[PDB]
Amino acid sequence: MFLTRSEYDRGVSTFSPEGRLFQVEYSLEAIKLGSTAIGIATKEGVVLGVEKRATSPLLESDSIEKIVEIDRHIGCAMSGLTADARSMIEHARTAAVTHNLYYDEDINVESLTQSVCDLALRFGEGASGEERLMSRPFGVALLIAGHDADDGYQLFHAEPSGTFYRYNAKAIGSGSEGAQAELLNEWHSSLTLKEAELLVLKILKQVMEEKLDENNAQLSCITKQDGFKIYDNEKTAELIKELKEKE
Amino acid sequence: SCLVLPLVSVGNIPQLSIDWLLNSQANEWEYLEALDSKYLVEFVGPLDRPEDGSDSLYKDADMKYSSALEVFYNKKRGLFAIQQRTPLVSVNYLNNFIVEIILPFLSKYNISEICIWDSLYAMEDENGVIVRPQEVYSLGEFYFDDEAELLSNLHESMVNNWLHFTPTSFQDKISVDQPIFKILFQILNASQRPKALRSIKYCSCLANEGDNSLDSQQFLQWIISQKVIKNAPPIVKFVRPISWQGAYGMADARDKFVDLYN
Amino acid sequence: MFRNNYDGDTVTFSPTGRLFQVEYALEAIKQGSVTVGLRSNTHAVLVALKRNADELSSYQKKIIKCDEHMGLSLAGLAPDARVLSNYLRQQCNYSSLVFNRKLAVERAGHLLCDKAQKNTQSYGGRPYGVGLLIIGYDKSGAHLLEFQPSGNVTELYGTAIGARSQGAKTYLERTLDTFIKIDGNPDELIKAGVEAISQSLRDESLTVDNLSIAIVGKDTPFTIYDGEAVAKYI
Amino acid sequence: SAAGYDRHITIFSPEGRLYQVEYAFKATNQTNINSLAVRGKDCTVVISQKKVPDKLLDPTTVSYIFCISRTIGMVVNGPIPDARNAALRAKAEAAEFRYKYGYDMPCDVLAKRMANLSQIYTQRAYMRPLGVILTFVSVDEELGPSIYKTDPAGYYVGYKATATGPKQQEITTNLENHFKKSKIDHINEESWEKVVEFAITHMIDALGTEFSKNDLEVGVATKDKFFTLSAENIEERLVA
Amino acid sequence: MLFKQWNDLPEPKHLLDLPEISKNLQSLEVCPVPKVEFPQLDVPQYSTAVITTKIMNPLFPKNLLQLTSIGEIKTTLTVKVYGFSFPIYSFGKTLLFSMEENFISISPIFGNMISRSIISQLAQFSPDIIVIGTSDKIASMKVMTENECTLQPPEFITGFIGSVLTQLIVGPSKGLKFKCLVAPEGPNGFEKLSLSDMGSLVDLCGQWLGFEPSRYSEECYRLWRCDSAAIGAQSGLYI
Amino acid sequence: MTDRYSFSLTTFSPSGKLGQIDYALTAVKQGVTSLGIKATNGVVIATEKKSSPLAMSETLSKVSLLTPDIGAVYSGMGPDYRVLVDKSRKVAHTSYKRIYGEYPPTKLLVSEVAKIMQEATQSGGVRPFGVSLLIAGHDEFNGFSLYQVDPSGSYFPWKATAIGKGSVAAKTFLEKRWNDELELEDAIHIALLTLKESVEGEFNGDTIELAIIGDENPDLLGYTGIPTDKGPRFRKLTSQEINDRLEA
Amino acid sequence: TSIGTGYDLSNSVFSPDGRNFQVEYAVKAVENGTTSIGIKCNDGVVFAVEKLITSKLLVPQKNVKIQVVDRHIGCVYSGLIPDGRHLVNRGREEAASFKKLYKTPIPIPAFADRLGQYVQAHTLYNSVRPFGVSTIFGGVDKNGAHLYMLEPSGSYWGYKGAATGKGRQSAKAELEKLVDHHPEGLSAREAVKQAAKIIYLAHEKEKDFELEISWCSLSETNGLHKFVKGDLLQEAIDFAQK
Amino acid sequence: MSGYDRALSIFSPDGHIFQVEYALEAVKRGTCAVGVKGKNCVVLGCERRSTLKLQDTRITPSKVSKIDSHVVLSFSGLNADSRILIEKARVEAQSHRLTLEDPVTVEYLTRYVAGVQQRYTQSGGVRPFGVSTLIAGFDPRDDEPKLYQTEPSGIYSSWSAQTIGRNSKTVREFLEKNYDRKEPPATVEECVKLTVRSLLEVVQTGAKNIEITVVKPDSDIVALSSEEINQYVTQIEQEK
Repeated sequence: MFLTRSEYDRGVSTFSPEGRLFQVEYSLEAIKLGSTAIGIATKEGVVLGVEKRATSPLLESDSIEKIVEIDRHIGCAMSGLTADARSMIEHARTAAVTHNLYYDEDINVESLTQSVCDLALRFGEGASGEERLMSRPFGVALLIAGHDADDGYQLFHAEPSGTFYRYNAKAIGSGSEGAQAELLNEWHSSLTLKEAELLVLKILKQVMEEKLDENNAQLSCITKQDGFKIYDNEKTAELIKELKEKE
Repeated sequence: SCLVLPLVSVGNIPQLSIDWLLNSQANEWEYLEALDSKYLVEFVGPLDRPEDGSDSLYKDADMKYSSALEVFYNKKRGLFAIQQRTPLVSVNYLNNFIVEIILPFLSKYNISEICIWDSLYAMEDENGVIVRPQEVYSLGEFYFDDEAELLSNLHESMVNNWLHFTPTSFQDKISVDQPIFKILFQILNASQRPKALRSIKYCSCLANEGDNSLDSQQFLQWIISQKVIKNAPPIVKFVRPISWQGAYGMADARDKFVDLYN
Repeated sequence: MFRNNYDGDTVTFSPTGRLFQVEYALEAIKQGSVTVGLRSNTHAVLVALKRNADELSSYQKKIIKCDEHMGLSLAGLAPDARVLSNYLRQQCNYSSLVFNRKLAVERAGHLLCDKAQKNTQSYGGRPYGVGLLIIGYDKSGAHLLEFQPSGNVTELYGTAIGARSQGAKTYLERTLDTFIKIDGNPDELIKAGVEAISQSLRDESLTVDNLSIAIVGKDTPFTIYDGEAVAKYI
Repeated sequence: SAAGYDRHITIFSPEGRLYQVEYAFKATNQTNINSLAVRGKDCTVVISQKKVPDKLLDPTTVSYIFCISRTIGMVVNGPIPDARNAALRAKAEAAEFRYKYGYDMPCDVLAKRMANLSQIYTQRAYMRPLGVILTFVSVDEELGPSIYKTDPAGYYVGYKATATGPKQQEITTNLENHFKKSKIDHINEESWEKVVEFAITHMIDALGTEFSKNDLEVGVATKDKFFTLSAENIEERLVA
Repeated sequence: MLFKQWNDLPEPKHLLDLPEISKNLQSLEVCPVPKVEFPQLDVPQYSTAVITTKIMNPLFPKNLLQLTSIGEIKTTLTVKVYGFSFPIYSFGKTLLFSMEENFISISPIFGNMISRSIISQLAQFSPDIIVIGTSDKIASMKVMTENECTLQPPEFITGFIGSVLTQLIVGPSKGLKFKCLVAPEGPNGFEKLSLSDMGSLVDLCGQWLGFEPSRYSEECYRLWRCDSAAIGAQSGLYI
Repeated sequence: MTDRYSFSLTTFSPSGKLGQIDYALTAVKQGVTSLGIKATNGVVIATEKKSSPLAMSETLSKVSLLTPDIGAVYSGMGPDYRVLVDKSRKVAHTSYKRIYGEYPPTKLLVSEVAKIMQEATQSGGVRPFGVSLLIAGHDEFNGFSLYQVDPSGSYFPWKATAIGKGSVAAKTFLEKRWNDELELEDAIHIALLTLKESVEGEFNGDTIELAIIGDENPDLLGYTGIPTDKGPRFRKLTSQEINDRLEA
Repeated sequence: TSIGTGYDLSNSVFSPDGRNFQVEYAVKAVENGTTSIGIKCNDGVVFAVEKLITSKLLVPQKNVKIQVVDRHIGCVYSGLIPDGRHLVNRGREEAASFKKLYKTPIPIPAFADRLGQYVQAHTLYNSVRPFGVSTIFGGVDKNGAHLYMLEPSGSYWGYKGAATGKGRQSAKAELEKLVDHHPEGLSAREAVKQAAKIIYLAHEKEKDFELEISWCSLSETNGLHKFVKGDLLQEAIDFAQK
Repeated sequence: MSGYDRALSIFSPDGHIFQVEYALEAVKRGTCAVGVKGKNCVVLGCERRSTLKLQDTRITPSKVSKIDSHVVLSFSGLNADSRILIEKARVEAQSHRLTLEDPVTVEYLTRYVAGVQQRYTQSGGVRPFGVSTLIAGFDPRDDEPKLYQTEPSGIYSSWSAQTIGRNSKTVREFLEKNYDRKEPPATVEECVKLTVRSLLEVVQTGAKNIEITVVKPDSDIVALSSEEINQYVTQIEQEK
């Protein structure tokens, strides 16, 4: 009966006595160190929204890219380490383009998400039995918003553990707790695209330390007709003014 | 009257040795007091018992919990023993722990001898204090009455020669980085050190990390055989406490995994 | 305390002769939800309780089809379940392509055991941490197997794995003579499985969102029921 | 104690020693068995003590003497798994020498080859030395009767006669005394049976104990073949 | 892998990699001890006090209990400066002392001093005391009192909960009644719990605090799965 | 991919010393003494064949011919020396004989051996060699030469030197007994005298190993008919010759 | 000391006394396994295993604790189940390769040597661990009946009677008594009865177990490995009880 | 620390990789570098350690290196690693020009350098580059100035004005107080003056320890001489 140090949480291939892998937990903590991203799925499209957190005013605000296009019908928002996200985005774009080349059709949103999760599995044995490729798990989480003919509009949450979930509304990053608590109460199946955008802006304003404006926040949407588009500053400013007038 | 103080060192060998000492001679030992655990990592747990079925050292009926730092007393031999569950929160507070805890206890109980148990890891011997690697144990003795010249003085680095080690010990000098050097400096430089304290003995071993139960038993056997403590009687039975049955987890967890062992 | 010095990896024995990393991998199974499998002389059934992250999320898929005549359910680590399911699909595909054969269930169990044993004796990797229940129908009839990631496989009439599976297992063992003779009546066997998995519920009720069923049989290909398809079984 | 990374791998200690090599040397005496090798005029004799205290063992399967090639025999001091490993390696080496150079491998060359492999083990961090001592005997077509010995350190050397084991000092002293009396480096006998009897008597005198037919193993190398005697042959040799 | 690195030998585990108070390790002086200021709150107005850590935040829903902040316990350390703030909450006639632990940046000495101050202040009126915590040495959920210990050797409790129990049991103001609830990995401030243990905690906390099981269970269940500290990778790693 | 590399077994200490090289030097200092003396018309290399009494001295030789004009001796660990000698004999042919049709000069072969020894210190798989080598030779354009090579791979030329357990006293004796007009026979006598103070037990031709680099030996060529074919210059003295020189 | 501190945290390391403690710990793991025995009769081998009674849900005919490496080789093991399965698979592969190459069933000593070399190869590097199983195997070849026991160190020997597992001491005592009382030899059926008796004695604390007996005899099974049928198994159980 | 800082592949319990932070600490010890882009140019300024009396100055390498006729690069941190990075960047620029007939853009080269730095953090047997880089230029057939910053972890960002290295916090604060994005310096002279004044906040000696390089569209790269920098310093001091 003595207190001694335990070192089961250092190796990614080491089990805890209860069967946990604590390096994955610490990667999730690294994700929580990132900025906030929110996705809301409706029947008229899916809305993504991120907070632009700038350490210095000299940083170009139009340079932070937390929202990227994987394909015309698939967009993504990232939270965590940027280089890991860059690698994952490259892989996802390659998968979509190659599927189009070989099958002459758009890839399903769930199929792309599964491919990304299979890539994330590479810190261990691969999904098809490939050898280990990474020394550590990724430290970034993804929100993948897409539209396909088979399943309509979809929103997926992808984690470094290699598991993805389908969500009606999701939040990741530093303010993910309060944002998700608000999403649990403010989401319903009959939301319109405009209402979803306003709700995303409101929840971002709630969990942001700085005052919400067009410079420190970014919005994007995906619809069946227009595809994936990131709103310019003027449209977001108009939406913020409308939300302020409503509240 | 001698007080046995273990140090949190490599392998937890001194602490385990204490578990060997109290449990093997449980008839002569009783729980005495709980010292202040201000500078330790605080500890709460049940009352340990010997495996052989002897009565618990905690004679108080209503007592139900044990603390980090506890002092046991042997009336027949008049020996105090310190049992410590957790290390110090930081090394910087070591100077406090000897001064604000150990020295007041020595003054209060008029203890005339302090024996400190310690272990050393050979791979960390940066100052080369190990001169005879073929020897496992080291013993050092210090007397205030004999060393009257050195006690009264004004006060050449990375080493200390105050202790007197036997020629068969593995070391002749101690390193300044070792905790024992700081403990000795605090004891000798103390203004309110008890006048009854006359002998400081230091028993150290060399070992490695792992299951050090047998190593601790052999260390205790060597300490007893050398008669470092005058009133310490030889141990023949060597009973373990029941807590050691949970060293590898649950006692009967091997039969749980029927898919692995058959 | 002494266990803490000998649980670093899978190539280290304890002084008492224990391999702790494999034990931890086995313990990882109870972190998953309960799944039940049973069979008769003509059909084999899997029943799974699915879990969701929250009310806004979907439920995890616990039943995966390997081939028209064989499937499995999982309990434990998701990546290991994904890897093993893909491996079994590859082996069935190889059998069909090269020999025009339907892969036997016993052969699949042997292959899984061989693959799992390797990770428990070499340095660099970790043991798998998911338990599997495999059902199938082949030339020897209906088969149910339990796979433990230490590299063990057992053949049973019925079993349950996952958290709180002991109640379902006890119910299955008590009523073995009942479902052992439900031949030609798939509905009765599925109902028995549903009752068995209900025996393991704690402050929860089966819904059309958290219940998953799978059946294979003599003339019935491996079929998975989710949603309204299980509504009549609740 | 090695007291450092030398507790696992073969690197230099501050004193300039390799502790893993010395520990393999210590492991060579685990079986508590002594072996003796002597040279005749045209034969070489090896005798190994056999200890089978367990009644459940089959004695016929207990042996530390191996046939490496047609003319080369080997005796091993140490644990039997490493002994069998070394035996298979030596067989492969002898066959490969014959294939590559067109004539049978000499005993000393094989000993040098095994010593070079042991040197690899002593120098490489991720390879451990084998805890065995090897003694190759033959009747070489150029050098006559030959005994060579190799150790875990990679050291090999030839001997007029040799002894290996916990009681090797007494046997070596007795051999030295006999050779000083005879003033020759070999045994002056014409039949290998007489050499076998002399070696048995020397072992009995050195160890101070009597041996039966089941307590010893005997191997004899002539210019034609190396062969191991059976229980009946040893029993016949004892009667003299 | 063909091999394991030759220099990859484990270090001795008898020492805990706790943060250092002063950058000078060879000094022979006396290290300063942090001081705790308890704000002055009407202690007799409250009949019950619950002491726990931030990992048990989902057990106390804000809306249902109407949590209100009273004041802040101050902690200061000066070494030749570290400052910490300890919020105090109140719901109904119950006080709540929830401490945040961080083995990376916060030394246990702050927790020891805070526990001593809290116990000394609360001993002036002898109210009901409830302690909620976790331990990585126990195999199942434990309920303990001042006159009963369900722990079996070698199980034990350490950390802030250990400090609080030590002050309650062998402190100068000992003998006070308390109910302690301990749940069965991870370092201080980064611990994880299983779903079954979380549900058991919810049920026992509701029983001890006197609330309707249904609404309290729903609120706590919702709070646990909203990316709480102890629910890190449960959903995404196990099925 | 943690198995694609192994960390260095030889690293710098804070004082600026490579510990493994120093420990290999310590192992060299614990070995049997070996010396070399350079004269005007030859070089002498000597060592003590310290050994079991039942071991045949002629089977194991610490002096090795590298080329017909270059020989070597060592102090330290025997197996490392044997491996290095095999490698040096092979390298003399791979790099020089099959390219220029000639055997290499002494300095270049010494450089090759030194490079091989140096590569053992920039490694994560092997520890450095534990031997020190004395290499004596003759070549057409440089005359007679004697070199010492250390475990670190450093090498230096010497007029006379000694390595091993009794290196300091032997060096003192050689310093007090060396001149630039010495002859080969005088060098042999001085080598015997120096080895006399180092050997503790029997000091005869069965416990001493001597080799010389002197004049060509037509009798050791093995064939006759080509006047321009020079015989070997390396020659190992027999036990009888050593006994005769000791008696005189 | 049974615990070598500082020399037991990596495979293929020598202690100052020349011991390999990881192999010894694998032996400790073996010693906690189920009791298994083997008896060599006049012209064959008999294997006996004690089994714990499991749930009724297990299929009775698909749970066999005695493995058949080849038509003439029987095998049992004590220790880790996956290690035993791996070793049995390797043995089957070796036997098949030998039979394909040389058109004859592999002799028992050659099979034993191949298994021993394979096991010994796992005590050479730190990237693997020794097998945690001890294996008792045997059979009949042109030279007669052979029984061998193989240990985690790779050491194997031929035996007149072998035992492994928790109840190894009592089983070994009974085997020694059986050898002493039958200097002339023993027959296959008498060996089956004695194996049943020895398993029953070694089991005796949860008095609930089953017994599996297999045999290979030239006179009885024509030099083939076969499980003991209902009548002979019942007779052996009755003899063991009485 | 606390045992989580001995490898690149270890996450801290709070989700940090400490070796990356330590590489940033190594970067912090290098000389300060500043990048400021105006309306039609980019200016890179560098602090130079005072040259020793006996040190040759004609062939000493400059702190600003030309990756291509339109892209330049400055660095802060370990000087020796910067050479490897610069060589790789130049090779990549030529390779892209050969493969696609088009010269690289500034963002593409920044991404390539960041990719190399990221790759050198993906193995336990390699050491990351302890260098932070500032990459400036103009895209081909374009007139929009581009300035990017790259870090040892492989992260890159785009800045209107940025500082790296020793005492970069003071220079960053000065730039934040004295730079307006909506009204950048409309001329080269204003941008150079702002850069020099920013560097003078931390440079001790003055003009002789300041290097200024100016990049304009259409592949116009100019390295200002010591006389021009001295004139700028004297004008700034007079206006002060």
